[PDB]
Amino acid sequence: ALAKIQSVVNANAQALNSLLQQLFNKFGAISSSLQEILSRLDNLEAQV
Amino acid sequence: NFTIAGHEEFIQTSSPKVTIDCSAFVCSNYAACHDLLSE
Repeated sequence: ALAKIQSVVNANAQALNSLLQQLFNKFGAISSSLQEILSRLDNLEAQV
Repeated sequence: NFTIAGHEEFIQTSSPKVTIDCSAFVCSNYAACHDLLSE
């Protein structure tokens, strides 16, 4: 049962961790996040 | 009467187990097709 408790805590933390790491997937175009794209373009193309 | 008769129930306790080879499902191995998936 202690292991079961831990598995609950761990699975929940893990779900959140995997969610957190989706931020760094490119899902497409280069530089998966934030200002890196903006720094190169900052224009309508970047908006796409 | 004191009659006796049968009854029955299906229940459905379980179902088939399925797995999917993600990325193979998405693409047959076409090389760079899989590379786009890693991208």
